[PDB]
Amino acid sequence: YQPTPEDRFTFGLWTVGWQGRDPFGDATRRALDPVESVRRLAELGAHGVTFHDDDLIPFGSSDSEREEHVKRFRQALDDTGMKVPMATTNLFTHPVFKDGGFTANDRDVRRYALRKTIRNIDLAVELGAETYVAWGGREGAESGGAKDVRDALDRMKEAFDLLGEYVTSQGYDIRFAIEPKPNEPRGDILLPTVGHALAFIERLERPELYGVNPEVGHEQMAGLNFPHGIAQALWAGKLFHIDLNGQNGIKYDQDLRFGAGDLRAAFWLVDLLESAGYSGPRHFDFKPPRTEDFDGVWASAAGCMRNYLILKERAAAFRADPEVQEALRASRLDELARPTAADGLQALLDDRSAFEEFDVDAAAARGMAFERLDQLAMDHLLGA
Amino acid sequence: YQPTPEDRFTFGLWTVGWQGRDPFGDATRRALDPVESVRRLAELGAHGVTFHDDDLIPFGSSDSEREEHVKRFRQALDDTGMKVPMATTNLFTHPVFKDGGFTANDRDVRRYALRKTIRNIDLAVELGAETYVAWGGREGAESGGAKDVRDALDRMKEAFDLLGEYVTSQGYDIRFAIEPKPNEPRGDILLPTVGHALAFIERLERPELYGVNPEVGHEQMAGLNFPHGIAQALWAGKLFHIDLNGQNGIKYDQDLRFGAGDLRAAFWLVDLLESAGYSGPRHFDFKPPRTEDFDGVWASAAGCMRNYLILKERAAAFRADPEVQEALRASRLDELARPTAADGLQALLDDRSAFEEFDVDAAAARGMAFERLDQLAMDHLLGA
Amino acid sequence: YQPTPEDRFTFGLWTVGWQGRDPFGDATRRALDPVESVRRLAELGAHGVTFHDDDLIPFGSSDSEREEHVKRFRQALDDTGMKVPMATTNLFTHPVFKDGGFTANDRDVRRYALRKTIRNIDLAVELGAETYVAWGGREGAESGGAKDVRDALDRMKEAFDLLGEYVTSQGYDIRFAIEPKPNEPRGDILLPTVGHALAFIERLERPELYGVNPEVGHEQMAGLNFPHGIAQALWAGKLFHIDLNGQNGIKYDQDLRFGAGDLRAAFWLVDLLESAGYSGPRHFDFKPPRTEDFDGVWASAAGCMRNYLILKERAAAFRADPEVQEALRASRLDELARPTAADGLQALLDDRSAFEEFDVDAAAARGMAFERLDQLAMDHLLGA
Amino acid sequence: YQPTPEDRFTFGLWTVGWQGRDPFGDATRRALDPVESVRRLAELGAHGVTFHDDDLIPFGSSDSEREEHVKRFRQALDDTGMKVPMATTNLFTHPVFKDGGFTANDRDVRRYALRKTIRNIDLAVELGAETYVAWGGREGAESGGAKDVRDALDRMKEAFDLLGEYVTSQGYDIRFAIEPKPNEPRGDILLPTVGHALAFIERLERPELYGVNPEVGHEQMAGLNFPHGIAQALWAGKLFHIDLNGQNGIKYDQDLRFGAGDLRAAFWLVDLLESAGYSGPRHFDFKPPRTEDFDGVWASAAGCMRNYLILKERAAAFRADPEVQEALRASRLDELARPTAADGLQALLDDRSAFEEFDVDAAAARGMAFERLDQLAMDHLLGA
Ligand SMILES: OC[C@H]1O[C@H](O)[C@H](O)[C@@H](O)[C@@H]1O
Ligand SMILES: OC[C@H]1O[C@H](O)[C@H](O)[C@@H](O)[C@@H]1O
Ligand SMILES: OC[C@H]1O[C@H](O)[C@H](O)[C@@H](O)[C@@H]1O
Ligand SMILES: OC[C@H]1O[C@H](O)[C@H](O)[C@@H](O)[C@@H]1O
Ligand SMILES: [Mn+2]
Ligand SMILES: [Mn+2]
Ligand SMILES: [Mn+2]
Ligand SMILES: [Mn+2]
Ligand SMILES: [Mn+2]
Ligand SMILES: [Mn+2]
Ligand SMILES: [Mn+2]
Ligand SMILES: [Mn+2]
Repeated sequence: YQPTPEDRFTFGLWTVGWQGRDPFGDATRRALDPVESVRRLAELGAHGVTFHDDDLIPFGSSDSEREEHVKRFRQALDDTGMKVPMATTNLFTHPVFKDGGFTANDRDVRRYALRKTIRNIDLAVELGAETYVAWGGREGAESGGAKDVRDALDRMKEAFDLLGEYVTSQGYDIRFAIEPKPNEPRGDILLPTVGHALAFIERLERPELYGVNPEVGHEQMAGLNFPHGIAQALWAGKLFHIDLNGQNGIKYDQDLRFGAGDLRAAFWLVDLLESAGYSGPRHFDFKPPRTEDFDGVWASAAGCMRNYLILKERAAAFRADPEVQEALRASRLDELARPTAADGLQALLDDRSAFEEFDVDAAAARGMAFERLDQLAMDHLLGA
Repeated sequence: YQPTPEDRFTFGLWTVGWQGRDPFGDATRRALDPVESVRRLAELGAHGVTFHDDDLIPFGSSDSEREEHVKRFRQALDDTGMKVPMATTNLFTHPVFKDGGFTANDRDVRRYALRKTIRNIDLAVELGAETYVAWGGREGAESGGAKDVRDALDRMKEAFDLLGEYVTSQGYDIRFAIEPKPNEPRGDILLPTVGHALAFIERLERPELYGVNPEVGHEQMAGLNFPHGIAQALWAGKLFHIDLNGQNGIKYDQDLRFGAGDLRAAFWLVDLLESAGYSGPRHFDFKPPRTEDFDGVWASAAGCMRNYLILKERAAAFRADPEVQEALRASRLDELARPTAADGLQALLDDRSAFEEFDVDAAAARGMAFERLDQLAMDHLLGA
Repeated sequence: YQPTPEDRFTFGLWTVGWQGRDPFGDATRRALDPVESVRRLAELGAHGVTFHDDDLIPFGSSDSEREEHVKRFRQALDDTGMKVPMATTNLFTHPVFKDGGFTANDRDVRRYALRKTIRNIDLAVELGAETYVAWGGREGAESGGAKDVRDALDRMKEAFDLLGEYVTSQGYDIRFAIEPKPNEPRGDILLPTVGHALAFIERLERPELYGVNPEVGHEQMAGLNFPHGIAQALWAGKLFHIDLNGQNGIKYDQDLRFGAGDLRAAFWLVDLLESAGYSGPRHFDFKPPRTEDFDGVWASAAGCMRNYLILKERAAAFRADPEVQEALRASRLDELARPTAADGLQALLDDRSAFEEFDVDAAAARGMAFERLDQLAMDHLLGA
Repeated sequence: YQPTPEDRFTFGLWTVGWQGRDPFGDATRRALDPVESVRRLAELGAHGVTFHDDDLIPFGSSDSEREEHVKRFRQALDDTGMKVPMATTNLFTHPVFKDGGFTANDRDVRRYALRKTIRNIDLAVELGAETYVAWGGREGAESGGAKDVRDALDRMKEAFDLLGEYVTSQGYDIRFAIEPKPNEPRGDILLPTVGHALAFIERLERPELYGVNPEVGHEQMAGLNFPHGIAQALWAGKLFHIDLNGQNGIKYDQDLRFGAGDLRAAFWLVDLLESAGYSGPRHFDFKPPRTEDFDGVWASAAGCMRNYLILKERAAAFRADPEVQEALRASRLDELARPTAADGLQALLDDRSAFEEFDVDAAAARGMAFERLDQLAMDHLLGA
């Protein structure tokens, strides 16, 4: 279960670089130089790294400092063969973003947010990024009067449409991925789930430029089934990026290493990514717990990739097992994939086997055999 | 706070008619004749009633029995002036639907589900219904192997497209509203939130024929903010129907009377419906608790309408209060409603006030004044 | 992973016998004769069965019918070697219990509840039961005025004290186990968690007669950590019975087979039961999903036991692995088990190494190595 | 609704003094001098203030700095008439506490935690505090192997027993209150609810010295009913302190002002505190949202007290309304308060009206009238 760069495992600089400050706690680790993170990740078998603007270039840097920070990072990438497939903007840390970036009630802050994003898009393209993530973690409210959501969505659409006009004006090939989260740090966040983000994208001027960046833990903070939401994103053709981690239920955003939290959900996720031929980076957005020293940071990062590769092996074994394939037929997964009425509406209306002569009791008596199928899945997951 | 039929309050026959059977309990009330429910609701000031097929006509009825049941119900409507603005199909009670209707793995069950729906659409139109709700409460899974979600969504789209071809072929004016719910009775339900249902509708062949029917409690079973989701539905032009009730958090579907559960959320909901000029029925999907006798059933139904009218008065008083209007300006709700960059992209890029000369510290220091605004809202809600 | 009766696996008659009625659904299976359930469970390797009064003897039975039902069940036990280690009273199904049994507002219902319990205690003792479970599923409220909780707890204490006086008066060896659940079917249930039940027991007249019967899914319906609560019960000496099943988070009570739901929590649970030498029955309180026919019922029951035995093997391998034992020392689990201040208070107060000369920075810099330990645990669970 | 110091409203220095740093955000406000907070709170009508050690004296202060900080705070108290009814130790911010204080796996950290607590107990007594709160926010785990919970509870008991021996040795009148929280910042926190803390206290060497300090939001982060838990604490005689705030469901700890979040729960809470004659401080543990400037901080604090006084008035009006008193009798709240069997066990066993001649159908048919009672409660809350 040794990763190599051809598994396309990627990590945010902010993941391994998290210093361990939490709502109730000071930092437990020193800050990492991005160069060290690139080196250590490469050595673990990662393929690439991702960044917010402010992770690579300290906020408020001079042009000379900006150039120096980028030069050093570029050297580390050259030294290791690491890629930068994705970048993003920090529109949440600085106090000016306390009511949002794109949907801030103050118009001047909205304009600033757009300008800060556009500056970093240019940098992302320079570094070879194919995807630009937007996480509107400050977009939302704690109270009902504070944010008229229809006006906020107008602002959000205006922002995304301006960024799509910008990338089109420059001829860039980069696409956007909107990352949903239901709450935290705002009491409620706008576009709180994969569904809401998909729906919003369809109202943009150039929808083809936008997809989603779903995170395991974020959909689980609403008690939703993450594999199901990923299936709907894939169905829509919108899975442009993914954040892999773990989460134990409905609580604060834990960002556990991938495989921790809901292990069975992790199994079904990998099964779906691999069966669907998802071709994007397997990106980890996780925090090594603050209990850990640096050795533990790298152990946690390595465990992300290990767990993905173990799950990949088990899921593949499940699907290739002739006994599973029989069980799938016994549970009529083959019939689920057939059209209901390829014969057309009038044929269905005239088909007496569909209503007047349908034996509902006989059809109701047929067991679905899902428990046997699921115990096969359990036995494969556990290697039993 | 006395309702009259011109408040457009409506109730499902299954609401007041719930006999009180729960996962762990037998019925505590006798079944109601739909005629009695129409009469009693009319007397309380309701405007109309809604029905599943199987609430009005017992499942398996002969054609003569069907005609008799409809004749009696039509007489009650004529006697009272009650309307039937919405109908729906029961695709969840009968054991044949144990794995779904439209997304059942068995193809024969999918076809049957469509035929049962189309029969009831014809009846709904006969009774004057403008909206047809679909609640896919059996569409989903308890286990990961049982349901390939992409194939299930293909089936779901096929079903909805066939029903849209049917209503178009008949020249009916009726529209569809998809009702999301995240879980219960299935471990996870497909299209689990307002967002997912909105996104799915955009992939239908005739999207204009479909909207959502969001329920207060259902979005709250995912810990989501119901007013926010209603705002996104209104933003999309998709709020075709609404189910009003109460819910205490993330748990089984309680279906409390409206106003119970999250009272502040109820306030913000009414504020939004009324400010947006929502013109559909104020439909209650609630269960009088099984502790209640029939007197308590009608008291609970009356309380639904009372609470809506009290909230309406308080919300209107909030928005009309000059002190609130001042507070709204102090919190920059007026600026949220202004375009970010009506000057256009190039003008924003060239505007040094948006970046190079933006005083981020000064903008960060400006308080949003949201707590004062929210205490005004509290004082108006409580009549303090 | 083949169970035998010496693993002490037990099942409620209501588990495998669940007909599949849910809030929104009719039965999908026929009722089982208890004799058939005893036979089929025995054949799967179960050790025993448990019952509510009303599962073994239909409610309202004559004395002759009662005797016949018990005679047939006794013959099945004799035929198979099955035991009956636990029984319980149904104080939730009948409409008379709509506001509770022991804490019903109506005094006559409280008295009836006690008399129905005492009748079944006598039967439980006749059948050899060592434990009598009380699940107060109707004790609680949907609304704040309906139940004065302090008066309800007085009533609950009075009930339990009367049942303890009864068993003492008869010389029975049976003990009570109170089963917590946080909600469902009541909006909130009294004694909603293991903690609340433990605390309540300490106020009973004969606390030694009462423990807890924690259920995996019930503590997970409050988002709590089930292994932690079981550890507190074991710490208190109060783990008199356990209900094993699965649950996917904060939602309605799913009662999945054991191993489903939170698999990692299941692993840590088995590790704790086995390490602590828990000697009670491994009782499953699960519902075979209503999608299943009878074949699937028995497959689901078999999977309960299989998953326990796989987890037992993996947990034992974890604890016996010298690499894990090293990792445990590296994370200072050995120091957690040492007394903080066996030297006593004055010695601690005078110990300058504990404060004045404690190097807090050096102690803060030491990583806990928990991620490496947890990846060892993951690798053992998965057999990697 | 103007508070005066005789309503006994108190605030933590850390509440109004919160600078607005969150998991994803820098501070939005400058630090407050405790003297300014005392002054501003006094002016709003507060009665007192509470503190962690490290809020009053910066961590690592010299003895001269410690004396100066305490002298200035004492002058502010003298200038205003403010009291200090409660104090607490910060055992969570400093990195040395990353795995806990009292239950840290490192024994040296446990000893340090005790010494830091005992130093502050002496200071609390000097300042007149009657209650000392312990919040074990770092006691717990993110992973199953990291913390053997039975050994951690042994350590926790040892710590609390040593602190009780200390206060007894000094002749202090101060008592302890343990504050539960279910998670955050640890993945799961030990003693996660009011129930678990009550149960644990009964195993201490001097239980009479310990009670609970329940927080509105903390029990709501487990989806529990806060009024119910407060009723159990009052029933046990253990409500030694309370933290008042708001929370919107199962999510991160919001610490909204009191009255925000679950408003109906706030109403039932005040009703219970006032009806039970709770005599402790009405302490607010809230965070003015980081959107706010200092003006908004004081507005938020004022709103805490206003909302309590509005709820107090409405609850009192409810209980004094003859129509409510009639409704309470109609719902048999008077019978709930009567003993079930003051006649004794043998009399109940011989009472044929309790079983053999009990008309269960007649008792089941009697409605509880809870909806009418609850609509009265709603109408009183809203002043309708
Ligand atoms: O910018 C996108 C990233 O930003 C932040 O670090 C969020 O916490 C993380 O979930 C997100 O993936
Ligand atoms: O058909 C739509 C209706 O069906 C059922 O009764 C559902 O429980 C309810 O939420 C839904 O509104
Ligand atoms: O009587 C105790 C048993 O009763 C019921 O069937 C409950 O649903 C179950 O959780 C409980 O274990
Ligand atoms: O010390 C007790 C106090 O400490 C912290 O500030 C906690 O966050 C708060 O809930 C608690 O009341
Ligand atoms: Mn996250
Ligand atoms: Mn992320
Ligand atoms: Mn509902
Ligand atoms: Mn509904
Ligand atoms: Mn259960
Ligand atoms: Mn159980
Ligand atoms: Mn809190
Ligand atoms: Mn607190």
